[PDB]
Amino acid sequence: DEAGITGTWYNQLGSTFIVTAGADGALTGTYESAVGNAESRYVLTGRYDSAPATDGSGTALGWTVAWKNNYRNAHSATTWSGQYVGGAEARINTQWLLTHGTTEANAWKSTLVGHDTFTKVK
Amino acid sequence: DEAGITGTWYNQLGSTFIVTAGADGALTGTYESAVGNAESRYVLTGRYDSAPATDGSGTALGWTVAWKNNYRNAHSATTWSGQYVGGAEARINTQWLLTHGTTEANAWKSTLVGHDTFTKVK
Amino acid sequence: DEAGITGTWYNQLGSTFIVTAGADGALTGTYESAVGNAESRYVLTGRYDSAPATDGSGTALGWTVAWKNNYRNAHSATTWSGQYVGGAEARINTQWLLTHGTTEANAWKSTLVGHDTFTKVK
Amino acid sequence: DEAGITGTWYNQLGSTFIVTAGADGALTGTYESAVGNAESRYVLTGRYDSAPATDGSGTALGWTVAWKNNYRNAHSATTWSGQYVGGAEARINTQWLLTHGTTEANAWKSTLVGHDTFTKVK
Ligand SMILES: [Cl-]
Ligand SMILES: [Cl-]
Ligand SMILES: [Cl-]
Ligand SMILES: [Cl-]
Ligand SMILES: [Cl-]
Ligand SMILES: [Cl-]
Ligand SMILES: [Cl-]
Ligand SMILES: [Cl-]
Ligand SMILES: [Cl-]
Ligand SMILES: [Cl-]
Ligand SMILES: [Cl-]
Ligand SMILES: [Cl-]
Ligand SMILES: [Cl-]
Ligand SMILES: [Cl-]
Ligand SMILES: [Cl-]
Ligand SMILES: [Cl-]
Ligand SMILES: [Rh+]
Ligand SMILES: [Rh+]
Ligand SMILES: [Rh+]
Ligand SMILES: [Rh+]
Repeated sequence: DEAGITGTWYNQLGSTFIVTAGADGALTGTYESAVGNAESRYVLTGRYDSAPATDGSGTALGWTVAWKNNYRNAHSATTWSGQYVGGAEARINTQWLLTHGTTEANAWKSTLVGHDTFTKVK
Repeated sequence: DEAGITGTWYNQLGSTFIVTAGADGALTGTYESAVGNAESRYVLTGRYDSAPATDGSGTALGWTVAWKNNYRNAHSATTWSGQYVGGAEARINTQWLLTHGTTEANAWKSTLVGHDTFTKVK
Repeated sequence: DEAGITGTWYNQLGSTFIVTAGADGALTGTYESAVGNAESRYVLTGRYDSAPATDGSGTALGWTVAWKNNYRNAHSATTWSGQYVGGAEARINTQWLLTHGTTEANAWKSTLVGHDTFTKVK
Repeated sequence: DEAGITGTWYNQLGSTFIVTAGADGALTGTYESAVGNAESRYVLTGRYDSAPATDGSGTALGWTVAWKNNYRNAHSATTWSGQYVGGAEARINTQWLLTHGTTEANAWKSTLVGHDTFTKVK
């Protein structure tokens, strides 16, 4: 799945996800969000199962983006957890956690949860 | 917070989290889970806000572990999203998503959610 | 939105969600899951904002199902949290938490997280 | 566990959770949050497994609060999903989803995720 994961992905929000999969299980690339306190590209890093089950199952993976680059700092970090599914319509189905740096008093409202679906098209 | 994040962390389950923070916002190290289908150390990678807010707020961060090493493969990947809080009792408060590689029929039950608290002690 | 919420809903899994909305904000009805350790109808209860914002926003709501009826007991309970969106294609977009009764040793893996979208059609 | 669940609970934020458990699996009561856009008591409803496993496991449960009462309307709703654990130090361990009514453009940032622990004391 190293070949299938590597490339440019887009989600339902119009965000752009460019990633290279290493043979070891490494994930490296850049993320560009279409929404939120974000501008241009952001460094991402993550991991994936380099030897997934051969019974029609998807490939587990995850990656992190800290929302600080040369243009902005949203003092937050998102992690995507999900699986890559190959085939004619390859997808990456994820759920995500967005944690914002806060004081201890505001910790209870520091984390957003959501889900993205990434496709190779559009 | 580069100095404060770098080092060995332990959670409420007795898991061991060893990480090096780069000046750029990079996170690299190894994870050892005390529970689940896991044995010995696993490669982790992640990101953190290298220039957090200076108003008593915590530092946002996240990291990924794919549960495959030389000993086992749980065909799953966990991402931790949360914040680092410094001070006399430094903590890393996280919430996590554990996605298991599954078929499309079993996708609905592929992801576990939970929370860990990491301390420098014990 | 009392009229719009009341009725039969279906999700992406083919589950059936029948609910009555009270003028007070009450939600009552039955749930039938197409997947998992579940059979026939299950009692649901929940709440919704009976006076939502009039600026094109959705109506916040939530409901609980304990997976015990006269046929089975999965020793688990799901809560859906999300919003109702009206219009020609009325939807209920949710995220859910499925907690399974476990021992303290297995608490870390007791909770599933996911998302459902409910429509009036199909 | 009907007797054990029924009563007044408090969480780590100092919120107050008063609930009556029905023999059928029903949960009814009021919630008072110590934080957020909330004031005084709010109606809650939920479900619990009335016949849990007798192997030292906890009792699965869930409840919903829509944050509208006679004093305020935060146009949001929280659902708690978790388990009740009996014994000398009875607890209710939960994870929660807080959905805010939003426009379709802001849907991605509509839901907060967190966790509360409820005890009978303090
Ligand atoms: Cl925006
Ligand atoms: Cl802008
Ligand atoms: Cl295998
Ligand atoms: Cl940087
Ligand atoms: Cl185990
Ligand atoms: Cl073992
Ligand atoms: Cl700042
Ligand atoms: Cl490897
Ligand atoms: Cl099934
Ligand atoms: Cl069956
Ligand atoms: Cl309003
Ligand atoms: Cl019953
Ligand atoms: Cl507040
Ligand atoms: Cl106030
Ligand atoms: Cl049983
Ligand atoms: Cl009301
Ligand atoms: Rh969706
Ligand atoms: Rh906890
Ligand atoms: Rh989806
Ligand atoms: Rh906690």
